[PDB]
Amino acid sequence: KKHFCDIRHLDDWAKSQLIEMLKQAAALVITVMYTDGSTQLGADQTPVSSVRGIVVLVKRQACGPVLEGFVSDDPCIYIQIEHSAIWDQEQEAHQQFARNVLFQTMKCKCPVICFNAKDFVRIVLQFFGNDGSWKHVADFIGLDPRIAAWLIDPSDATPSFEDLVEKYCEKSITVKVNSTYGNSSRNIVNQNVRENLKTLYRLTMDLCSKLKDYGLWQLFRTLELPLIPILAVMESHAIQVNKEEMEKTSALLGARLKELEQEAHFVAGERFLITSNNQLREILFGKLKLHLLSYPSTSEAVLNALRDLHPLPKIILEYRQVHKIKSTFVDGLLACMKKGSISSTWNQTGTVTGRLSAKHPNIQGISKHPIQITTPKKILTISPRAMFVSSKGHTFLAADFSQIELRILTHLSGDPELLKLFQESERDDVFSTLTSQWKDVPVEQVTHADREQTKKVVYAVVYGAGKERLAACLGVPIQEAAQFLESFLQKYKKIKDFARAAIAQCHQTGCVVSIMGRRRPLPRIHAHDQQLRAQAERQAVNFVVQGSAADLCKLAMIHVFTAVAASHTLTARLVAQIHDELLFEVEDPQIPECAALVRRTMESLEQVQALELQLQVPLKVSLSAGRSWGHLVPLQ
DNA sequence: GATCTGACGCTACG
DNA sequence: CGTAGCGTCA
Ligand code: NA
Repeated sequence: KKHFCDIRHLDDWAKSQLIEMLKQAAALVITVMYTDGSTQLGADQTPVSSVRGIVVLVKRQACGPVLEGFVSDDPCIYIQIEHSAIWDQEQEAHQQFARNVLFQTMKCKCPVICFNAKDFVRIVLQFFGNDGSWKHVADFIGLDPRIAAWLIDPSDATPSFEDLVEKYCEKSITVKVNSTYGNSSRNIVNQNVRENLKTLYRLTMDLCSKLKDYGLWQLFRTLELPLIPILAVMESHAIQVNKEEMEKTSALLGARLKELEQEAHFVAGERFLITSNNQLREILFGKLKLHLLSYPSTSEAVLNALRDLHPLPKIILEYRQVHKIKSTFVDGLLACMKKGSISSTWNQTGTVTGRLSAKHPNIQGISKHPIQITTPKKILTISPRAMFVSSKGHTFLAADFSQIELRILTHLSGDPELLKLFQESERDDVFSTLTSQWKDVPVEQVTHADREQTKKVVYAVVYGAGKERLAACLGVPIQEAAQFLESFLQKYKKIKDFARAAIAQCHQTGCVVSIMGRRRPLPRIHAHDQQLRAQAERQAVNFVVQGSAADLCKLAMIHVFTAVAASHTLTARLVAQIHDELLFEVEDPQIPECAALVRRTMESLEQVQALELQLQVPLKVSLSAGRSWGHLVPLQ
């Protein structure tokens, strides 16, 4: 009533007073209101409606009486986002004051609490439009209770606001988040918005307290929170793709698919669903009985084992590959398109490993290596990453963390031989020197295939699981791969020692911790079932490495983003992050100056205090550049 | 009839 | 190990 005001209808003196209130505010509590009107506080993942406006609660306390006279205390202000039916000058004015207020929200010195902060920051960033760049939201820090709850319990599915209230909030606080226009009135909706914003503040404070109790607070403030505006920028941008070339490629792969289907039907001597694993299993073992020769599944390991026994496995392999490419990396990528470009949706709450996840399309899972197709009705090379092209004039600048998992494992284990390997620098093709040291065969004899074996051999180690894939990915029988693994294991003892320490810690504390303090509770480490316990054990050792590497990647992301954020020259925009790799879109003449800053910043992550972290191994960064994500020539 | 849906296989990425 | 996404089938 007097607690809720549309800022468009304020008198100008009241507008100025409002700006000053925002500057002097103790805290700001924010939520997005949709056209329902519902909020982020209600229960939907998708609100199935457009953003209408933004509601901000301005808290004068977290000293003395205050009478503004144009509002009560503490007031809720409403900022219209959604465009009117007709654009005119008054809309321009409204937009001007709105932009001023929202920016005041972005740069204010008080705590800002928002349930989903990335959404808010994205909305605001798009609302600025031409009046603002991505660097305006760069310094924003929202307090996101969902990210807090995630840091505490990363396993649990992403809870609603109400769930978080019933869980971390004490006590007997009941909220009504489900009001909309038409199930209720405007006054009910608004009243509930105000009350629930207060509750949201309370909850956020409690969750901060908990984060301090579990020792997650420094991680929260410094890693997760500053990452929020960075995801919003990436979602606001778009990467241009080629619709035509993709349609052609789609048609071609369709043709080849038809060919392989006909072949498969021919050599199995029956007509069966080519995309059915059940039928293929029945065929492979049911009839041909290839397993008795020299039921098991249809996985690539099995099929690579049988490749010499019969034609069908090789056919199924090629078909599976081509079908994957066409279907996910061409046809599915066209469905994500808007206006000739695509933009992935990022999720910070996605994993238990602390890694980011991406959607629509999944840009982290796009095949790195191009494939070859025996063109049906010349050879044909197909690179899905070549479909991603930079704007003009602009060019992609990639920064990779070289052997990051291996270096993390070296740090954690402290193995003398690996540490000796990395601290002679660069002398890279580190996997070659590793092959030589491991296999005791001197350096030159080491070939590219041995480098590959070494890398596969490593990754299989760091990640695990293991004998089976290693074999499938390496192109060698399972037993040979397992032998390689065991050799590698007794060559470096401190790795087994490290895993053993990690499992012991997991049994002791009931949960395992990464480098920067990210925690992975694993209650099944205390389980009586042996496969569950052994699973938990397998999960801990993985979480240490994967979690640590995720921490480092996020940290690099933040530091580079911040470095470019304050530069009066560089316009370089962070486009994507695929795990170990950062993908930037940089204006051409800025390439040399930008690559320098990126390299220098990421390599400076070896020692960053606080965080406490210091590394026993230096971080080598590999820079690349090119007009297409598919073709990137090495740089420097 | 005709679609649809939850549960599982497979394997790209790291 | 653990993400997304595309595919069956009862
Ligand atoms: Na008006």
